[PDB]
Amino acid sequence: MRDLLQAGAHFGHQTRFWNPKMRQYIFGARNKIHIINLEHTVPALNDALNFANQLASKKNKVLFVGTKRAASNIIREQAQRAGQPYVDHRWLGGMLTNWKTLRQSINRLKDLQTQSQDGTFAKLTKREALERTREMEKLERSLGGVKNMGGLPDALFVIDVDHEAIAIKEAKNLGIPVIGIVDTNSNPDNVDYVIPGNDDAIRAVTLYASAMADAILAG
Amino acid sequence: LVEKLVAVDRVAKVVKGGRIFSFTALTVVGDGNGRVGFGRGKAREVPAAISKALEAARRNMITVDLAGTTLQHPVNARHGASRVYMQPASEGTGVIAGGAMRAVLEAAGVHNVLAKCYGSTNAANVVNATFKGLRDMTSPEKVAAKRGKSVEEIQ
Amino acid sequence: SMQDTVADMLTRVRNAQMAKKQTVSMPSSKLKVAIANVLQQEGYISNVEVAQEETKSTLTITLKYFEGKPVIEMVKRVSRPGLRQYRGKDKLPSVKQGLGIAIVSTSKGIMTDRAARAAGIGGEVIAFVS
RNA sequence: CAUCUGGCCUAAUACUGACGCUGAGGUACGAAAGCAUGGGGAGCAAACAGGAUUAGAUACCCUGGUAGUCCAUGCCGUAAACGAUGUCUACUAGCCGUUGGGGCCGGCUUUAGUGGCGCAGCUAACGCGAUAAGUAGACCGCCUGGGGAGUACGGUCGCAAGACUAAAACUCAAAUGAAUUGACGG
RNA sequence: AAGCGUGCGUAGGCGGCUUAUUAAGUCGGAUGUGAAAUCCCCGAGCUUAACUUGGGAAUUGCAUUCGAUACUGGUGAGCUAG
Ligand SMILES: [Mg+2]
Ligand SMILES: [Mg+2]
Ligand SMILES: [Mg+2]
Ligand SMILES: [Mg+2]
Ligand SMILES: [Mg+2]
Ligand SMILES: [Mg+2]
Ligand SMILES: [Mg+2]
Ligand SMILES: [Mg+2]
Ligand SMILES: [Mg+2]
Ligand SMILES: [Mg+2]
Ligand SMILES: [Mg+2]
Ligand SMILES: [Mg+2]
Ligand SMILES: [Mg+2]
Ligand SMILES: [Mg+2]
Ligand SMILES: [Mg+2]
Ligand SMILES: [Mg+2]
Ligand SMILES: [Mg+2]
Ligand SMILES: [Mg+2]
Ligand SMILES: [Mg+2]
Ligand SMILES: [Mg+2]
Ligand SMILES: [Mg+2]
Repeated sequence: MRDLLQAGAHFGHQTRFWNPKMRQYIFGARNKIHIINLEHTVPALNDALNFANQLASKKNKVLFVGTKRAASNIIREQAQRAGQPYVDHRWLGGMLTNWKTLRQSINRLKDLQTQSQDGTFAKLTKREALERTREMEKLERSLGGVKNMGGLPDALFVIDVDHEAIAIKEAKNLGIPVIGIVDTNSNPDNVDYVIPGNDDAIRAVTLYASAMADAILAG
Repeated sequence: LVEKLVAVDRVAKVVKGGRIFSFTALTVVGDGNGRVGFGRGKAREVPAAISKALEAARRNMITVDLAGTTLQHPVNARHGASRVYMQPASEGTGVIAGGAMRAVLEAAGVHNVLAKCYGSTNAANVVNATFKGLRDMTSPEKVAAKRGKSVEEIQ
Repeated sequence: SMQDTVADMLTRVRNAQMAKKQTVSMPSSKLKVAIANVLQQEGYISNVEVAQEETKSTLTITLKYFEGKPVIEMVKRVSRPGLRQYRGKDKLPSVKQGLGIAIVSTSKGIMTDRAARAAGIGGEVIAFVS
């Protein structure tokens, strides 16, 4: 609970953009800045973090969502350092709902990333080869961390309840579970395992991500 | 899961050189024991639109607790400008109801009911209203559950 | 001017239950308190507390929720000052076939409809709660 | 600028003790135009005259121009008199402005107004959203397909112009609201 | 389709809180009345059926009388949030 008050999760956002529905977990406004309740963060982070290991026991994976440009380069690492899927470029409308749609893109991408570096693709033009490389690279831009999935996930783990709405809505549509770090300027409306915290900091985001990957590591 | 096609209409859209025609269909599915759902489909032909509607109806299904094969209490419901009233009857009567209502009652497993539509009799809005009325009707168990009593202490 | 003070209590309660408030506080009176006690016995609210300041008294109700819904679903005034009701004893109204209560004022106090059919009486119909 | 005069806000302290809300009939006020008697009359300008434009032009445009617009004393009683939203009361997330005060340490909070967003709820949709079209209570007014017709006849009022009250025979199967896709716009 | 152009006010309608009393509204019981036929229910004659007919139920309205007082009204006495 001191490591909770240690990573930078003490401060939230400014006292004009606060979603009024998040006042049960607000402390005060110091220098016009609201602060989350550590009693409501550290005693709820662990209640949520039990579920990650309690799920990986049966070995059903969980998707990880972060793209806010201040936690994408940490979600790239701390999510494939635990053997799970990832998405960190953009939410790409209708992936968990039109999965039978993006499946063909994922198949073509696996075929273009599996037969271009191990199948000895020769007897072709250099310009066409570079074009196909750039094409599969842009296809990997937003499908690479979700390549070896083939199924729909069992739970999502978000980093901004606000910036990832097209994901939380799709989760609620498909009936999956969702856990996110809702801040003060974010509604706690449908994320079913809600954890408060300062989603905008590199340190707090990375510490929560490390705790998640460790929770999933005890598998 | 028995299927009941309620409405099929032909709708048109103007383009630069004439009209583009198409079809909508509105269908109901259910088993006969407390689960029903409804859906809508659109397509350039009638069987394709029916298929689309049935597939959209096999989701959006609900469950409804009912006293044998009639309602637990009288229900008022509405959607848009349509109002529906429903009353539990006693065994030996059928579904005294009109058109769009029956398919929602017959497909959920209701056999004795007195039903009447006021307001607009748009089939889609009537089906929506009846669905909403069955979805929010309660039984003698949830009432005693939420009130901290038992089923005997209440009636 | 405010002329029905019992409809005002029912409205304060109805509005609080859909704003998800924890408690609701109104001015108090003997009839308001009696009705709130009938609500408490039936299990629709949790606690009723009156408190006098020096001359005026204030009444605080504590509400109930269940599965994220409010426990009072419907509460309705029946006998307003512009039209009083006065049912007999064969005509006492049953609310939702008996899954809800009807508050009645009789010469033996305030009670529910099923509690007055037993006694064989029945006067003014205050409200329906379901 | 002076004189006469009505309401509102705001702070304490005192006083009376339900003295209240709404209101059929009834009364008061009520833009502009118009009327009556007596004045005044710069600019503007119905009517009117002439010049153009036009197939024609009793119009738009140009040059003039009288009622009228102004004052005193009365009448009329109507307007898209509109927030197209009766008056009164209570309750229900928040954020950003502005006017008149009170309190507190440039900022916070409160009170009465006046604006922009917006959750829930409401709505056919558009939208409304503490200045509700939300949740309720009290009383009043009004509606019941389009036309005929806000007219005829009767009555009241008015100097008149007219206002108010207010039908029928006959005729039709539509008239209407909000949004949608095209097409079209001097 | 439908808020009078706006106020003010007469008859009327409706009206804060506490208490004592009254018992008009309200509620309950008892008694008389509510013609017969008709409607409805058992079941009896018509070969069946219409039809006729025995008995009930109903006519929940009216009046008289004895009680109950939570609410509304009346009366007296208090209060201060309008
Ligand atoms: Mg003055
Ligand atoms: Mg005194
Ligand atoms: Mg008045
Ligand atoms: Mg009048
Ligand atoms: Mg001119
Ligand atoms: Mg007018
Ligand atoms: Mg009007
Ligand atoms: Mg303001
Ligand atoms: Mg101010
Ligand atoms: Mg707005
Ligand atoms: Mg309103
Ligand atoms: Mg409306
Ligand atoms: Mg006339
Ligand atoms: Mg158009
Ligand atoms: Mg209109
Ligand atoms: Mg008006
Ligand atoms: Mg009076
Ligand atoms: Mg009175
Ligand atoms: Mg009496
Ligand atoms: Mg008789
Ligand atoms: Mg007194």
